[PDB]
This record gives sequence, structure tokens and C-alpha cells, in this order.
Amino acid sequence: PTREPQINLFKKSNPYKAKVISNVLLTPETGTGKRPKKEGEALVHRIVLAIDHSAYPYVIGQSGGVIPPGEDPEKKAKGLADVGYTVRLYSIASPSYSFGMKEDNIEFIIKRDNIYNGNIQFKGVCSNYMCDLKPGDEVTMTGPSGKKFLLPNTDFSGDIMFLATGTGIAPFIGMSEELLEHKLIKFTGNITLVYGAPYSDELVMMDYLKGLESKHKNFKLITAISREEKNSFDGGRMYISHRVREQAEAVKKILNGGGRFYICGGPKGMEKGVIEEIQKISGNTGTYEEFKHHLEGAHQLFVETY
Ligand SMILES: Cc1cc2nc3c(=O)[nH]c(=O)nc-3n(C[C@H](O)[C@H](O)[C@H](O)COP(=O)(O)OP(=O)(O)OC[C@H]3O[C@@H](n4cnc5c(N)ncnc54)[C@H](O)[C@@H]3O)c2cc1C
Ligand SMILES: [Zn+2]
Repeated sequence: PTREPQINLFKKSNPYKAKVISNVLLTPETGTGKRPKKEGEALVHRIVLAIDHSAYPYVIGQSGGVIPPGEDPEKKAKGLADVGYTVRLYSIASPSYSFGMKEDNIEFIIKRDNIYNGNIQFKGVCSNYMCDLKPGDEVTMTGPSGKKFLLPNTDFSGDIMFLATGTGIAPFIGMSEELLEHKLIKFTGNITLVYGAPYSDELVMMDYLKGLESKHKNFKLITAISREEKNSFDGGRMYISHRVREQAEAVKKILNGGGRFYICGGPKGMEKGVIEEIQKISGNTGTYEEFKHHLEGAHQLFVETY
């Protein structure tokens, strides 16, 4: 809620207690779905927490921090006096004011983060804790966090490209709802959401995303399914970067027309492949770092990869 991003309103020393409204599995149950056996699990949940929007006045594009319960064995073993698990950040998935502008909740799209043969080797603490949440459970929350990855706060005529891998869809759920529905700003640009996931059933919120596309004309949904689609350029796996290339004219509308690219998801540093594809499109032959900083300087690139 309320515009103007605030950060670190809540920290480990003064956390925010949020109650679980819902935590539903978005992807097929393990063993079901396209992902084989080897190739681990892909268990992604939409977590809806009840929050006081006056206490937690988050902006879409920000992260919510979660402190998972318990002692961290690495910290006990290192003899820290800290010992509590460190915050894990999760992109907020819900629009600033919540769906329906109800100001009642916060949402997260959280993958089970495990290693995996296909059988579990190492279990992610916070992602699993979060995906294990039952209605009415209390989440220790931190933040809000981040003040870069944000939507325009004034009227915007520029085109916006949302570039997502997996859970990186999160900010763009809320961002798209906000831009198309909430109209906190007048948005007269085109949204292109490029959403990458390994399997079609590992893409989440698709009914909702396709629905936005059919309701608007303002909104284009493109998916890149890396283990089911080959790209036309080299026949390799389809990634959002290949979709970006396919969408050269839309990318050029953004490059030339003051629009924005938002890149969110994994793995860490995946924006590089995307940006350098945007760079090929622009015809710029400077260093990756020159082009990216230029774009960020121009407010035309926002990256949150992890
Ligand atoms: C700004 C930002 C936004 C984010 N947004 C989202 C989001 O929207 N949705 C989302 O799902 N995630 C998001 N993430 C990632 C999230 O914050 C966590 O990092 C993620 O959930 C994994 O945390 P974890 O506590 O579950 O795993 P951790 O316990 O911290 O470990 C990470 C990985 O290491 C493995 N591991 C554990 N022990 C070992 C060991 N012994 N040796 C080798 N490997 C080991 C685990 O299996 C796991 O796969 C975001 C991250 C950032 C920084
Ligand atoms: Zn609408």
C-alpha cells in the first residue's frame, strides 16, 4: 500500500508477525507433472499472508523478508550468538494494495529450494518452511526491502517488458494487476511479459496471466519453456533471452521509447543473457557493464535476480 517505498520497517530485532491466509501448491504434486525423476522437484506455492497495510506499506517490486523459525546449525556450529536463521527475501507477488485493492494481505510465489538421481540431498530452510505453512500460522517478517525494482510512480506512456524466470514471475503478478487494474498511475504503454520456466506446468498463475492478456490488448504474455521448446535461432533450449530476440521490435520500442525492462528470477546473474540479447537488438557494441549501467541510469532496466 501507500506509494513511496519504505525499507527496513521490520528487522530481525523488530519483526512483523503475519498470519497465513493460504498456501496453495501451484505446480503439480511431486511425481506428477512433466518433470522426470532425476530432475528434481518443482513445488511452487502461492502464499497469502494477512498483513496490516499501515504496518507493512509495501510497494510491488519490493521483497518481503522471512525469518524461518529455529536455530541455524551453521550459526550454532560457528558459535555466533546470532544462531537464528538469516532472513530470506521473497519478491512480493501481490499489488501494493492487494488484489481487489483490499489492503488485507501480502503474497509470495515460493519454490521449494532443494538440491536432489532426483531424490532430496539438501533441503532449503525458508522456502520449505514457507511451502509447509498452514492457514493461521504466523510468519516472522522483515522489510520491506528494495527500492530500485519499482513501477513508475507517475503516469507512464513507455512500454514495459517483464522478464521472468520461475518464481521471478512474482513481482510481475502484482505489477501487471496494478498497471492494468489499479491505475495508481496512467499506464498507456504496452506490457510484454516474458516468462521462462523449464516445463509448462511449472509456469504458475497462467490462467491469471493469459486472462490479463485476453482482457487487455495492452498486455502480451510470452512463455519460454526450456525443456519443451527449442529456440528458432540455434535449436537450443528456449529461454526468455530467445523470446527477447523474437520480440526485437517490442524491445526496440522500449529502447527508443523510454520504456522499461524488468528482469526477475534465477539463477543469479541470469539477467546478463537477457540484457546482452537486448544489447544485440539495440546494436550497441560496448561492454555488458556499459550497456546495463546505461540502461539502469536511464531508468530502463531493473534487475532482481537470485
Ligand atoms: C531479492 C530476492 C528475491 C527473491 N524472491 C524469491 C521469490 O519470489 N520466490 C522464491 O522462491 N525465492 C525467492 N528468492 C530466493 C529466496 O530468498 C531464498 O534464497 C530461497 O527460497 C532459498 O532459501 P532457503 O532458505 O529455502 O534455502 P537455503 O537453506 O538458504 O539454501 C539454499 C540452497 O542450498 C541448498 N543447501 C542446503 N545445505 C547445503 C549444503 N550442505 N551443501 C550444498 N547445498 C546446500 C538447499 O537445498 C537450497 O537449495 C529471492 C531472493 C532474493 C535475494
Ligand atoms: Zn483490466
